[PDB]
Amino acid sequence: SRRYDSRTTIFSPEGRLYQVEYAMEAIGHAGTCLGILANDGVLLAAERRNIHKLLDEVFFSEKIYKLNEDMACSVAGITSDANVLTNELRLIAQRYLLQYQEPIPCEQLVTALCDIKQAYTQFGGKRPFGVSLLYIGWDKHYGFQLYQSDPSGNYGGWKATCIGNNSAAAVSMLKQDYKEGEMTLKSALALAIKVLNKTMDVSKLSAEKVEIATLTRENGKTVIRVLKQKEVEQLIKKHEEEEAKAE
Amino acid sequence: RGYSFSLTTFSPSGKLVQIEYALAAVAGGAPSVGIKAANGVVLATEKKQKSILYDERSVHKVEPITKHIGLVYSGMGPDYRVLVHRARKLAQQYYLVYQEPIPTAQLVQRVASVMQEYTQSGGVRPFGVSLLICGWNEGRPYLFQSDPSGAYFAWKATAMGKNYVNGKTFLEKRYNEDLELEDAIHTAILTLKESFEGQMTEDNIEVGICNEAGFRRLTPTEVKDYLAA
Amino acid sequence: TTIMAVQFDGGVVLGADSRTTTGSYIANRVTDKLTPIHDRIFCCRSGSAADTQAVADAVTYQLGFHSIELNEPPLVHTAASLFKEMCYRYREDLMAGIIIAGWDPQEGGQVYSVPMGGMMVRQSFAIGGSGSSYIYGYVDATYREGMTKEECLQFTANALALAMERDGSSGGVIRLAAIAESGVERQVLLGDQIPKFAVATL
Amino acid sequence: SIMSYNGGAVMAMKGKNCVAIAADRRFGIQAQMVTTDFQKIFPMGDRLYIGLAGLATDVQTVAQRLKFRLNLYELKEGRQIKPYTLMSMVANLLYEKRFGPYYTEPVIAGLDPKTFKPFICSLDLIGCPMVTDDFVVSGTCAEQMYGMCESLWEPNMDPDHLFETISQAMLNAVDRDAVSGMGVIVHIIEKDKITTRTLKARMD
Amino acid sequence: MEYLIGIQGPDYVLVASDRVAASNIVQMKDDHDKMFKMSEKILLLCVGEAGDTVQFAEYIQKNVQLYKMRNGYELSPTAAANFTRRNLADCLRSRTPYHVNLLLAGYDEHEGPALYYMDYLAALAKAPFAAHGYGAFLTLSILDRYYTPTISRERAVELLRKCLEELQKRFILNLPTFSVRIIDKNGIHDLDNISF
Amino acid sequence: SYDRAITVFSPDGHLFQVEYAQEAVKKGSTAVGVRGRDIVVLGVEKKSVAKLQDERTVRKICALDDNVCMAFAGLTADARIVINRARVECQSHRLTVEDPVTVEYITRYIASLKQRYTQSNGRRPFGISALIVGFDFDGTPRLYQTDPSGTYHAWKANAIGRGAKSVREFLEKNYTDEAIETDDLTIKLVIKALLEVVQSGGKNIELAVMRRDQSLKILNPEEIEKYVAEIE
Amino acid sequence: RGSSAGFDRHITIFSPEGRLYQVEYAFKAINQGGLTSVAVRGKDCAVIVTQKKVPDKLLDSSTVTHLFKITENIGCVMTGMTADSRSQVQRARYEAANWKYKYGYEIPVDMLCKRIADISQVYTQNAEMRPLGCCMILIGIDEEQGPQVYKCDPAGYYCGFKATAAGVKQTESTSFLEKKVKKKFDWTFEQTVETAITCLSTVLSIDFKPSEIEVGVVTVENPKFRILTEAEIDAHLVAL
Amino acid sequence: TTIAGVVYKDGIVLGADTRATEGMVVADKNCSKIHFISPNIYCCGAGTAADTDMTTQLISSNLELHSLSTGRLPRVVTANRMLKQMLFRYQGYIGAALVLGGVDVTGPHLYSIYPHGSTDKLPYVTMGSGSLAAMAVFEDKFRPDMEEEEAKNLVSEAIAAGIFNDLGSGSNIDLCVISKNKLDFLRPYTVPNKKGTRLGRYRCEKGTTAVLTEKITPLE
Ligand SMILES: CC(C)C[C@@H](C=O)NC(=O)[C@H](CC(C)C)NC(=O)[C@H](CC(C)C)NC(=O)OCc1ccccc1
Ligand SMILES: CC(C)C[C@@H](C=O)NC(=O)[C@H](CC(C)C)NC(=O)[C@H](CC(C)C)NC(=O)OCc1ccccc1
Repeated sequence: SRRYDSRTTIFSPEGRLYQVEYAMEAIGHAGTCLGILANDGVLLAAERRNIHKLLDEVFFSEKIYKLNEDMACSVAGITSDANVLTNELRLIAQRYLLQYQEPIPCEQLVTALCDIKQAYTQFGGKRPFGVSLLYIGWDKHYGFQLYQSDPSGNYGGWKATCIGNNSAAAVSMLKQDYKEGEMTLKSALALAIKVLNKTMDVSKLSAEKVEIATLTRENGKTVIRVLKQKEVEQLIKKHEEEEAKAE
Repeated sequence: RGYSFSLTTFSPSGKLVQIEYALAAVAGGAPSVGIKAANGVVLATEKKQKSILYDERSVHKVEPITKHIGLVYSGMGPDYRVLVHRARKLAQQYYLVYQEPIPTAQLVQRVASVMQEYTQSGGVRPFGVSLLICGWNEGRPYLFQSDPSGAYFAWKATAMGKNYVNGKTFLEKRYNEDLELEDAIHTAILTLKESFEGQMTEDNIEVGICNEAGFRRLTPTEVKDYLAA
Repeated sequence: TTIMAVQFDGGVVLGADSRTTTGSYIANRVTDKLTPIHDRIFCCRSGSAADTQAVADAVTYQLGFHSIELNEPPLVHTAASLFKEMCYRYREDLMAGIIIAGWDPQEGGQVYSVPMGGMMVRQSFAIGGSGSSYIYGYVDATYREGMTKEECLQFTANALALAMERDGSSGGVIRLAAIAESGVERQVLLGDQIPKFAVATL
Repeated sequence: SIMSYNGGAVMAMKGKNCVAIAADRRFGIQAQMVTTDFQKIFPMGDRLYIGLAGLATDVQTVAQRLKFRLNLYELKEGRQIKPYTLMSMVANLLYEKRFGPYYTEPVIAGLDPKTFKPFICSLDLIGCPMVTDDFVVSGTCAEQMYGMCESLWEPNMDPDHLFETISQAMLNAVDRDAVSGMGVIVHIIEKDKITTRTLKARMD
Repeated sequence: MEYLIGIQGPDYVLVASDRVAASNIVQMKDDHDKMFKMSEKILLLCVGEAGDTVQFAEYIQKNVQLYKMRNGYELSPTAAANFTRRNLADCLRSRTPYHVNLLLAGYDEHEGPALYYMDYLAALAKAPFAAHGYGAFLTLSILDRYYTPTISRERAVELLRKCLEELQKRFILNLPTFSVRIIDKNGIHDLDNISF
Repeated sequence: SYDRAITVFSPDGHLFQVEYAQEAVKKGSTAVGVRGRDIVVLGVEKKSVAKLQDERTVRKICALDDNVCMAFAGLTADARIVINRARVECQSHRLTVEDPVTVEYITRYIASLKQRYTQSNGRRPFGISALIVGFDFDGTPRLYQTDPSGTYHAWKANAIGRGAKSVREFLEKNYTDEAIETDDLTIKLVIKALLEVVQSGGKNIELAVMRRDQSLKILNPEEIEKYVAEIE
Repeated sequence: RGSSAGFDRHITIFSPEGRLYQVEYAFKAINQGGLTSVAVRGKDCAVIVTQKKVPDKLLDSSTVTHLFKITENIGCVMTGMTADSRSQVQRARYEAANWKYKYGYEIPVDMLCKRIADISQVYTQNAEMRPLGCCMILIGIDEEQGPQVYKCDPAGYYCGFKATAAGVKQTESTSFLEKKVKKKFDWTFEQTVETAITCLSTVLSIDFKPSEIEVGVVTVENPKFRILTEAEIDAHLVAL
Repeated sequence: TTIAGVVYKDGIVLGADTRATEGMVVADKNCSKIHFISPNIYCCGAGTAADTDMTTQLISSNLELHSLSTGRLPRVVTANRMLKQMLFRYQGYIGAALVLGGVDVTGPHLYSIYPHGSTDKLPYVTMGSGSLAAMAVFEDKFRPDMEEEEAKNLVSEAIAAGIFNDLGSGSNIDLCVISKNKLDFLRPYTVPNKKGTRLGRYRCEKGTTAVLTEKITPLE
C-alpha cells in the first residue's frame, strides 16, 4: 500500500539518504571498537556493554568474531543485524575458498559484504543494516590489514581507527600518538589501552569492560587470540604505572 | 501478496521504535524468572487465570523444545506459540543433519535469527515476546534470553515481564554461584512471590527444571511440595 | 485377485478373496480388499496394492469432506465419480481396477465398475481382478433378476469359490459385505464354509 | 566399472589409543598411470582424517565440499567437530544426491577431541554409515584388504605394531590389484603426534 | 586427436601443442593455435570436442581477466587451476557438460613453475610433465626415461623434440608442425615452431 | 518483490529523484579530465589525507579495461557498483566481439544502466557522474561524461562534482591547442584547474594519465609535487 | 496509556505501549452481531447454547443458525460477523479432514483449536489483511480427557474452559457461570443443559420460547455432535 | 536380511539379524536393523541400508514433532500412515522394506510397509531376503496370545532360520520387546555364529616394513 510505505530507499531533496544517515546515528550509540595496525600484527580492542553482574561469559567473545582461518572482525550497532552480517561474511569467505582453494584476500571479503549493504540502500524497500564493522586479517598480497565499513556500503583501509561511542575523540588521539611504520604489537596494545581509558568516560578500565584480540603470524600460520583476563589486567596496571610516573 | 516494505525503520535519533514498542509489550507481560544452578536450570513463571472457569491444564507456558531444552516467555502468548513451533522444527532439522541433539546455544542463535528476520522483513511487525531458554549440553547447564530484536544474552539469573527491574535486583542480592537445583527452585519461587499480588498455588504458577536427566515440567503435586517448604 | 459385487432391491452385496502376491509368493493370505469409503459405501480393490490403497484413502478424504460440507449422506454415484476422476487422470501411472458399491437414499443399492483406464459404468453385477476371467460364464449363466439378499450372498460366495479354485493369484478366505439402509453386515467364509465343488476322477 | 575407472584403495585401522589410515598414491585413467603422488587422505582436524576412494573428480569434489561445510560448522559452533558428527555430516552430504550420487566411499579415522578415543567408520556412496571396532576398507581391492586385515588385525596394538599391521595389509593387497598401488602413505594418529610415512612399494 | 605436452623445469614450464584442425579426413587448418593466454604468466591448453574447447577456454579466460581487472593482481596458477576444475566439475553432471582435456601451465612469483593435468572428468593433478591425446601413450615413456627435475630449458627443448620425432616415426596421424611456448619469471615467450 | 515507482514525473515535467541524485553528485569531490593530443589525464581533489587512511583503498580513478579508465564524483558505494558492471561488460564484449571496447560503447552501456534505474520500479537513480577516458583501436583519445539521468556526451575537457562550474569556466578560458601541445603541458593544465578549487593543493590531489598503447599510470606524490612546483 | 504513533490504529503494528489496537477493534467487532453464546462442560457431556434471532418471517429459519458440525464428533458455535464465521468454519472443516487423512485418527478438539488459533495469529502479525471479527467455541469428547470445551478469538489466543461465553453479554455470563462452578460439579447431562439455558435466560432477561435458542451437545455415551430439535428444547425449557 | 515381528498377548516382539552385504561380501558384521521411531514404536528395516536409515530417521523426527505438539504418545497408525504416504510418493525408488510395530493407547499394532507404499496389518510379518525362511517358522509355530517368553523364543527361532538358510543374513540376533509399561531392547540377544580362534601367529615384528620417508608432527 502506498500510504503505509516508508520509502526507505529514496533521495532527500538535498541529495541525502536519510535512512543511511539515521543508521550511522545509531552506530554512535554503540560500544567503542578500536583497531590498530602494527608491523608484528593487528589488534582489535572493544568496549563491552553487557557488564551486568548476573551475565555469564561462556562464548568466545562478546564482539570479536572469527570470519576465517586468517581474519576476524568487530561490530558496532544492532547486535541482531551484526549476527546476520557475520554469517554472510563466513559464507562469502568459504565460497571463495571452495572456488579457488585459497583463502580470500581481506579486501575482497570486505568489498563483497559492502556490496550487500549497498544493495539494501538502493533497492528493496527495506531498512539498511544499522551496523558498522572493523576487519583485521593477513593475506599474501598485502600482509596485515585493517578495514572499516559503514552502513552506507562505503569502506576503506586504515592504519588505526575507531567506531562507536566517542569515536571522534579516539580518532584525534590515535592521530596524535600513532607512529606510522614504527609500531609494534606491544606498543600498539599500550596505545589501545590508553585510548580506551580516555574514550570510556565514567569508567576506570576494570578489565571486565574491554575485550582485546590480536592477529599475528607464527610459523607460517595466522594466529588469532583473545587476550585473557590476566593479560588485560597487566596491561592496565602498566598503563596506570606509566600515567603515575608521568607526574 | 502482502506488503514488501519494512514496517520497522530508523528514527532520526537512530532507533527502531517498533522494536522499542515490542519490548514495551514484553515488559507488560506476566512475570517470568530463570536461574542457573550449579547442576541444573529452573524456569518459573506466573500463570494466573482471569476466572475459575479457565482450565489450568489446558495450555502450558513452560514448553519443552527437545529432550534437553525448555522454553518460557513473557509477553504475548500467540507469538510465543509461533516461536515454540519454529524452535522445535529447527531442533529437528539440526538433529537430522548431525544425528545429535542441538546444543542450547545453537538453538538460541537460530531462534534469534528468526526474530531478526521479522524486524527487518516487509509488512510484518516484530514478535511481542521475550524468550528464556534453558538447556543441558556437555555436562553443563545453559540459560539464555532472546529479546524481540533478535539479540540474545547468556544469564546466570534474570527476570522478565512486569516488575522485572525489581525482580533482577532481588536476584542479585540472593543469587549465589554455588547452588544446588533444589535451592535454585526455592529462590525462583521466592522471586515470583516478590510481585505475585495474590495467593500462590501450584495451579497459579508453572515451573520447569533442566538437569542431566533432561528437561521436564514439574507436576502440580511437586509444585505443591515446594510451596509448602 | 477376485472381486465381485451384486445389486438387489434394497442394497448391494460385495465379495472378494484374501490373497496378495509378489510373484508366486503369498505376502498376505488374509488381506481385506473391501475398503469402507463411507458409512454405506464400499470399494473392492484389484490390481496394485499400493495404487489402490493410495486412491482409496484419497477418495475417502475427499468424500468425507464433501459429505460434511453438504449436511447429507453421500451418493454412491459421487463416490464412483471421484474414483473415476483419479483413475482417468493418472491412468498412465495407476494400475487399479475398482468396484464401487453401496446404498444411498436417492437411488438405493448401486454397483459401479471402474476398470483400468478410468472408465465408469453402472451394472447389475460386476466382477474384476485376475480371477474374474474364469467365472464370466458362470455368473452370466446363474444370474437372475430380482434375487434376494440371501441369494446374492450365496451367488457371490459360489462365484468367488470357483475363481479362487482355478486361479493361482486368488485364494485364502472369502470376505463378504452386505450394505443396506439398516447398515453394513460383514462376513468371512473360511475352511469348510467355502462352497465346494467335487473334482473328476478320469 | 565407474568406481574402477580411476582405481584407488583406502584402509583405516584401530589401535590402543591410536588410529591409522592408509591410502595408495596411484592416479590413472583406466590402464594409464598419470601421477604417483595423488592425495586421497585429507585432514579434517588435528586428529581427524577422511580417506576417499573412487572417481578422482568426486574424491576432490567431496573433500572440498566437506571442508566447506566443516569450516562453517566449526566457526558457528566454536568447537572442533567430533568424529561421529563428521560421519553424520558426510552421510548427509552423500545422501543429498541419492539419485546421481558421488562415486566415492569415504572412510573416517580420528580421535575424539575430548577423551581421545579411537574412531573409524565407512560410508557407502549414498551415505550409509558403518562404525567398526576393528578396521575398515574401501577401494577397488576391497576383497584383498579384507583378507589381509581379517588375518592380521589384533586388539590393543601399540602405535608401532599398528603401523606394521596396516602397512603390511596395504602393501600385500595393492600388490595383487592392477589399477591400484604405486606407493602407500600411512598416517598414525596418536594423542600428541601425527606420523606420516611413505612405504617402499612395487611400482609396476 | 589433438596433442598437448608440458615439461616443468626448475624455473620454467615448457608447453607444446599440435597445429592441426581436421574436420573428418582433411586438415582444414595447418596453423591452429590450441594455447589460450589466461594471464601474463598462465597458459591454458585445451583439446576435446569441437565447440566445447573454445567455449570453455574463452569463458575461463574472460573470468581470469575479470579477476585481474577487479582486484589489481592476477590469479596464481594454483588458484586458476582449481577455478578451472570447479567450473568443469560443476558442469559435469549438468545438461551441458564440457568434453575437454586441459593442461594449465603457469609461473608464480613465490611458488614458481607449475604444470597441471585435467581430464574431461575434472580430475585435477599436478605433475612434472604430462601429455594429452593419443600421442601421450607414445611420448610419455620417453619423458619418463629422459626427464630429470633439474633439466635445463635447452635440454627440455631437446627432450621435447625427441617426443615429437617419435610421433613422426610411429604415430599414424599427420602432425607436421607444433607450437612451442615457455613460461618463466619474465612471462610467456613464443619459441620457434618445431616443424618437420 | 518491492515494486513501487520511486521516480515519477511532477508538474512542469521534472523527475525530482533524478534532480536529487544530481545534487548528491554536486556534494561529491571534484574530478577533472582533459583530452590531450596523445594523452588523456584524470585529476581528482582528495578530500583529506587523514594521516591514517590507506590511500590505496580510496582511489577515485579505476581502470574498466586495458584501454579505458574512469573517475567518478558522488556516492562512493554507487560508483563501485557501476564500475563492477562496466568491467564485466568489457570482458563480455571482448568475448563475443574479439576486440576491445570503444570508449563510446562502454559509455553508452553505463549511460543505459543509469537511465534504466531512473525508469524502473523499486529502485532509486544512481548518485554518481563519471568521466570515462581511453584510447580506441584507431588511437584517437576519447573523453566522455555521463550524468545520473543517463545522458552522456563527448568532451575535450570537463569537470564534475563540487566546484564543477568554476573549474569548467577555468578550463574553457585556458584550453587551447597550444595548452595541450605537450604531454607535460596537458598535465599542468589539469593540476592548475584543480588548484582553482582545492585550497591546499599538491598534497590533496590524485592524478593519473593514460598514454597510447600504455596502461593506466598513477603519478607518484613526488611527481605531483614537481609538477606543482613547476606551475608555481 | 492511549498514545498512538504512525499507523497503529490502522494496521496491526505495535503502539507506543505495545497494544495492537487493530486486534482490539476486531474483538469489539464480535458484539456487532448482537447475539450471545454460552458453553458449559459436565461430567460426561458438553453443551453449547446460543441465541436465535429471526428478524422477519420471510427468512427461512432452517438456514439461520450458528451451530456448525466440524466433524462427526466435533461441533462449534460461532459468534461475530457471519461471513467471517462461515469462512473460519470452512477452514476448521478442512483442517480436521486433513489431519485425519495424514495421521490416521480424528483430530483432538484442543489440536483443532490450536491450528485455528495459529491461523488467526498470522493475521495479527501481517499487515496486509485484517483479523477475523469472530469467536469460535468448540466442543467434543476426548478418548482420555473426557468432555472438552475450547474457545478461539481474533488475537489467536485459545484455552480450555469448564464453561465460557461469547458475544454481547459475555461478562455477565462469565460472572453467572463462575458462581455456579464454584459449587459442586456433579453436573449431570440434564443439569448441564439446564445450567446453560438458565445462564443465557438470566443474562438476556428473557424466558426463552422453544424456537428462540439453539442447543448442541456431545455426550460420552453418544459422542456424535447433535443439535437438539425444537421439541427436545421445549422439554428442557418446560422442566426448568 | 531377516527381520520379523510377532504380536503376542501383552505387546510386540521385533527381531532382526546383523549383517549387511555389498555385493557378495559381508560389509558390516554387526548392523543395528531395529530402528527407533518413538518411545513406544520401533521399526525394522530391510533393503537399501541408506534408504531405511533416512526413512526411519525422517519419520521419527516428524513423529517427535507431532508428539511434542499434541502432548500425547504417538500412534502406530500415524507412523504407518506417514511411512506409506512418503514411500508411495517416491514410487518405490526408496528401497525401504519395513516392519513397523508398537504399543499405543489402542493396544499392540504390527504393520509391514513395502517399498512401493503398500501396508498390511497382520499378527506376524517378515521382510528381507530371509523372509520366506522366517515365515516358515511363523506359519508352523505361531499361536495367538502367546506369553512374552514364548513369543521371544519364536521370533528368535524365525530369525535363526533366515540366518542359517540365507546367504544375505548372518551374525547375531537382535530383539525388541514393546509392552504397555516396558520396552526391552536386547541388542545382542543371541550370538549363534562366532569367528573361529586363530591357530597361527602372524604378528608383524617391528622393522618388518620398509619406509621411504617419515614425518612427525607433534600436537599441542
Ligand atoms: C487389491 C489388493 C489386495 C492388491 C492385490 C490385488 O489382488 N495386488 C496384488 O496381489 C499384486 C499382484 C501383481 C501380479 C500385480 N501384487 C502387488 O501389488 C504386490 C504386493 C506387495 C505386498 C508385495 N506389490 C508389488 O509387487 O510391489 C511391492 C513390492 C515392492 C518391492 C519389492 C517387492 C514388492
Ligand atoms: C539396514 C539394512 C538394509 C542393512 C542390510 C539388510 O538388508 N542391507 C544390505 O545388506 C544391502 C543389500 C542389498 C542387496 C539390498 N546393502 C546395502 O544397502 C549396501 C550398504 C552396506 C555396505 C551396509 N549398499 C550398497 O551396496 O549400495 C548399492 C546401491 C547404490 C545405489 C542405490 C542403491 C544401492
